[PDB]
Amino acid sequence: IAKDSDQNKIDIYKNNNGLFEIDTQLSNSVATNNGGLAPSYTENRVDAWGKVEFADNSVLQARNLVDKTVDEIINTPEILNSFFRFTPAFEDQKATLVATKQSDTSLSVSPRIQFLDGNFYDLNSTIAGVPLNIGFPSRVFAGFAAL
Amino acid sequence: QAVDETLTPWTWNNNNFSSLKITGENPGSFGLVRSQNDNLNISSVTKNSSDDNLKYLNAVEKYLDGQQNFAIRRYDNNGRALYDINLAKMENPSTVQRGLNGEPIFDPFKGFGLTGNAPTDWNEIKGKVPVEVVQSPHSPNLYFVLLVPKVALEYHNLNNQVVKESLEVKATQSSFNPTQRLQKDSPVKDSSKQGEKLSETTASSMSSGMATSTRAKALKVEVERGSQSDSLLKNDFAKKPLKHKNSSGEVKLEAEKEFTEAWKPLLTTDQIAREKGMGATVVSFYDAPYSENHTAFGLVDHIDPKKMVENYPPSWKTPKWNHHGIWDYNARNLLLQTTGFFNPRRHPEWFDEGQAKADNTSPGFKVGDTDHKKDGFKKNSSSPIALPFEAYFANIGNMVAIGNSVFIFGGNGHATKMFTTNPLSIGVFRIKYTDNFSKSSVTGWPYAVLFGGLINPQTNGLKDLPLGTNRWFEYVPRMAVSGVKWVGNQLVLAGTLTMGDTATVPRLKYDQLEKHLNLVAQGQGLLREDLQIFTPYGWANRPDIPVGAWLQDEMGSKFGPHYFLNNPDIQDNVNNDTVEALISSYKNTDKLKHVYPYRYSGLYAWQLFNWSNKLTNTPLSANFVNENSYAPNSLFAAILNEDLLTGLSDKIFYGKENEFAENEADRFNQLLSLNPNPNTNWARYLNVVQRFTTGPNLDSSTFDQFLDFLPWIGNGKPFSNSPSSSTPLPTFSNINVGVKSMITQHLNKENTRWVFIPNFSPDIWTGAGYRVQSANQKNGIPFEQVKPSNNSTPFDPNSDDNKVTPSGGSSKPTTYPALPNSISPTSDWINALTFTNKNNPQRNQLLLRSLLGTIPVLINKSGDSNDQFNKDSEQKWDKTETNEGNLPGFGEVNGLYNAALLHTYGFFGTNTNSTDPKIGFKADSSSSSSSTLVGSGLNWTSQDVGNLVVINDTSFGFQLGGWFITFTDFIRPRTGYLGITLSSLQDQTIIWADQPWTSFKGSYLDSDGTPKSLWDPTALKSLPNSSTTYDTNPTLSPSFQLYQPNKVKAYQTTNTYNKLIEPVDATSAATNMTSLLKLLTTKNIKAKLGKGTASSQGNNNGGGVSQTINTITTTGNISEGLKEETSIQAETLKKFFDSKQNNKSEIGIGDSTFTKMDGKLTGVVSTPLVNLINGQGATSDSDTEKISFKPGNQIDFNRLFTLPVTELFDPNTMFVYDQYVPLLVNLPSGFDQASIRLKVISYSVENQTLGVRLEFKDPQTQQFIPVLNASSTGPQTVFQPFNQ
Repeated sequence: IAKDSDQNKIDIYKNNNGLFEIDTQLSNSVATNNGGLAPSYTENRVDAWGKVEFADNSVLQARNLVDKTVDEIINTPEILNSFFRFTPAFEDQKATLVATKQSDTSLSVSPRIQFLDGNFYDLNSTIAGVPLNIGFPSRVFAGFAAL
Repeated sequence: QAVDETLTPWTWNNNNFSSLKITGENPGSFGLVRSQNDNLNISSVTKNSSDDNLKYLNAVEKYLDGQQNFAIRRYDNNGRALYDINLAKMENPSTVQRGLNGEPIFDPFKGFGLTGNAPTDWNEIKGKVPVEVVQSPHSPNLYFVLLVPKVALEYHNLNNQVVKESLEVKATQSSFNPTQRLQKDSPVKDSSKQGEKLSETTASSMSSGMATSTRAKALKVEVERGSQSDSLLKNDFAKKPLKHKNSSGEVKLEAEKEFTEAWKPLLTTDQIAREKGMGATVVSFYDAPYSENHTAFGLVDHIDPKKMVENYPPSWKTPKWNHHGIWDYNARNLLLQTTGFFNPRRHPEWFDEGQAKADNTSPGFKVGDTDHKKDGFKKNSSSPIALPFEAYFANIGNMVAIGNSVFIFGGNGHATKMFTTNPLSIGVFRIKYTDNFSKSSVTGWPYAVLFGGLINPQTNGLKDLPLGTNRWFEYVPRMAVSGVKWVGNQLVLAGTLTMGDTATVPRLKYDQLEKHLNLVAQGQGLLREDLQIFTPYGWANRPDIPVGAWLQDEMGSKFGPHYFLNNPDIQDNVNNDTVEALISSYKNTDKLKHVYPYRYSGLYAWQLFNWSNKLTNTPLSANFVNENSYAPNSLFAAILNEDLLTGLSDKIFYGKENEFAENEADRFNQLLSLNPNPNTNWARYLNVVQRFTTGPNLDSSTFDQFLDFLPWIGNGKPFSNSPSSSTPLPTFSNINVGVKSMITQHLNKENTRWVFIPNFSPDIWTGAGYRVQSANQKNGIPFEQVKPSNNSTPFDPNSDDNKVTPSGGSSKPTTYPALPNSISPTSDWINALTFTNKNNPQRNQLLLRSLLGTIPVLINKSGDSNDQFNKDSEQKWDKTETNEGNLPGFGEVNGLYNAALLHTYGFFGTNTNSTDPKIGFKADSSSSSSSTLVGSGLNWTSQDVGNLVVINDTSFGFQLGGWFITFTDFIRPRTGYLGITLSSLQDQTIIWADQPWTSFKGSYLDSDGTPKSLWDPTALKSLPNSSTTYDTNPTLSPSFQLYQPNKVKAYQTTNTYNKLIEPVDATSAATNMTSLLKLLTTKNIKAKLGKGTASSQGNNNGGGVSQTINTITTTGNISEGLKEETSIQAETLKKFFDSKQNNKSEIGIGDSTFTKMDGKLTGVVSTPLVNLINGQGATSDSDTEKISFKPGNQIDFNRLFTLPVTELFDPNTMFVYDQYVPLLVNLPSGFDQASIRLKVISYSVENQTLGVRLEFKDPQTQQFIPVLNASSTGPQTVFQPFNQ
């Protein structure tokens, strides 16, 4: 945290087992916070959060996922991951999905993301109790059977 | 595309690479191959008088593109070839196509996606030969390969009037005289410029003191900036009352009147950068052994010389100059030596104009004007350090990959090394990859800015080696590099290294150049030798005295305190009362400095310690650096900081903190350390080394005791002389040499009981050539050794120049009553660091050059008619107090003993030959005598270093000429272990060859757990011509030197060594010594030792393989020779060695084992299961013959593929479930079903297709392997429900 013109500036550093080097790319993304407590997500620009491109409902039909139950799909650490393509903003950075059921045929899924600090940030994320309210995109997938 | 059998596997001399062991997902070998054809007439390419090297080199490359072919074929894990990769001839090559995330598009059975077009620069890359290969540590199927012009191999076969030596033999029609190439006449006082001499201090400050002295007062040195633009107001360092001799015109270094046919590089650093066909190149590429698209290219990068030269420190723009400047420049130029720190007179290999700039003029600074205040300002420069063609390919080879980057640590130099020219690896290159290997960047840096963080705590071996530096990188480390590898978790570098110059640190008295020809020739670039040569009597009292003080006593009749002859017997006692009179009065300022009335002198270790670049506890701690070594003179290995090497920037930025002083007033208050200007990054690079090693984990005299224990490779006898009163004595150590002396009467008699030895009785062996009154007075010597200037009587003790008046007027003499017993070059003195001649640099130099077997010997007499020297009735080993013991004491190699070295070589007596060769040295007392050095008869040199091989998680070693050396304990040290093990070569037909390293064909770790090496007695080469029509008295060869005459007065018949032996004019001596001058050519040494022809007998051919001695946890344990409790550590180590001279193998010392093979040896190819010599000896995979995939007609598809393929394997690891292995693989009866399984490599659920590879437990290794014979398409297969 540094000041150059009486206005606070953010300058993040890439730590390499004790040695730090300037990493500009990531510094600009974090700087884009719009006055919020956390950097805003961009669905068209490579942010700190990375880029998430949700897979079409077509895939459901393609892989014959219809047969799988809502519950069934829910109870899958790895299958849930198969509904989107992710491009992490930095090495070791990961993104996953948490699924929420809103109907017997449609369920809402929220994206969980890995951050520089090693913490997972999502809709329910709250540091020091204040709602970050980042505003990650939300998608719904429907077409599940009943058995 | 498919394999061609006409290309045969080979080892390149510069890196000794032959193959890479591939590991991980698909193991095997890559290995170098070349066309087998002879009759390669390169001399058919005409060189005219009217053209330059570049269009000649393009004609040679174009010609060699017709005459030869080269490739890097792949082999399987059983040694069987897969595809050819002749890069000049492969059809329709392509770069690899990428996804939007930068990943290469891939599917194992299809292979990589190809863009359908070649890489960049393809028209100039395709002629280059591939010479090294490495694998990515983190990314699968990704590799890097290094390519070079064909002349980077064939340079040794190009014609000799363009590929010149740095020296010339000539016709020798006037008879040979090695002084004819040497500027030799001494400087003199200027008859019109005496008045500017440094002033005597007319009044001296009291400082509230009381003592007083009659001796002449201190000399002032005043320096201040003044008000004028380009003049100081005073500059007393610039004073110059001496001038050169006018012997047929003025004598000074002047290249255009001396180098009438000057040596220059093949191409300049700018030419190699712009001419894209002549630079080295690294490419990334992808490989998959069983795909349709099996190989395709990534990215291409040129190893651009400007990316090295624009990363050199600012001082390397002015290598003619140094941070002391004007006074040092004048003292050097008066003594006819080199100026700066890395000038082309010594080191032309890094300069675009070679010997044509080998002079002291135009140093990048204003010098030589008529006013002393006008010299010492910055100006333009025209001779910077560069990277020309010869040095460039020595800076190429030894690759390693770390993270998203790949490095090049440089070779041993056998791309471009000649007999008199020493190209070496001066740094490291890096290629770094970006945007997920979609883009790249290339860079490099010199070792000087990397190694500058070295300190005495970072080694378990000797301390104080000449590896130190400061804020100016004037210490220039370079290596012949053995390699870089992972030793378990630690990254390691190895090879041989250049120290700073240890030899030319002592400096002559101004008039005496005419009688010390070897020390000036070693300072002139004429004697390209780094061994320390003993010359004490002609040295000045101090190297660093400003030249305006040198004229203060021309008669010597006052023994002028500020400038006089170096001898230690005649200097001050400055006691409790004395310092306040003679020296502590001369306080000084920000514009005043002084030269003090103290008398000062010492032997070789005093001179070396005072002005060599030794390591200390602190880094950046060497404000004096005399010069840099001609060739590698140290062993080296180190632990390299791999994450810091990954994190350092591509561009290095310097600033005013690394510039030399712009004017001499800013030079007067010159800060040895300063803050980097915080935009700069040069100081980050110093921390790339964690630890280093240089030889055994031994200290003090113990290291000289180890030097005597190893066998000399010329005959297999130890240097110790103890395995057989008139018996001979050892050359390196002092134990049992001379007599046991009680040191209880040493010092000024000041304090010598329990001081120096772990025992009640202070006995020390006094060494060869010692001084005593009588055998009854063997303890100390009283002061009686006074020296006149003429016949001018004693040094006059109790005179007013040898007295002071203390507080209360109680005057006393300022001189020694008693002195040490020895001054000889063999001297070891625990109690006298200024009379000892052994030193830690020399201990490591002797270690290396006694391993290479090429320490020289000093001669008066050859084996010729009436010239002879004898074993019997002419040498007396028991009487080393007199001339009958034949100790030279002048011109001798430092630390050792010449008569013992001559005996261990067998130059006299039947030790090395069936009859006495009668060559040697005799100390006559009837007349003046003449001497010169000659080689040992062997031809190995310190650049002869082979592959770094890693034996296990902590042990590694390498080939070094006639030795294999192992650094067994460096990563995890222990007490009582010496840390090094050694195996000698045995074959005399290799050892006595004239260029012997050309017979080594590479070294490797073998499957029985031993490192091994290849040898070929048919691969040796003769000299460039048969001497055509005349006897070449000088014959340039890899163990030749221009050793000069040393001439001396008669030795005294008794009390022989009580004073140093007095030198005389040697400038005319060469006509008196012709039998010795013929023995400067090492072929005549071989002829007189009986080794020069087929007279060696034994094997007619007999090439094959060599192997190091067997080893266990006990090997190299010497815990009974370490520590003390009854004597001194070297003496108990000598006792521990003398019961073991017949049983050296438990010490880790001995001969290698060897086995013969028929035909040629050309190189190994290596893979994790096996090593194949010449690629022959491949196998049917005999452990796995019964293992195979089921064919498509034996599978009932709906039994497998009714279920989707999504659940036939574990998604967390992609192995197929155990029960389905025998459903897809045929196996023998009673087989262990847990020993094998299938890995999925690609699939698609919408096609129900599953692609697999099999993995099995190797019977030999604790790791899994593929089963290569498992199908007609190898270890990979596909299964699908009738829909292929």
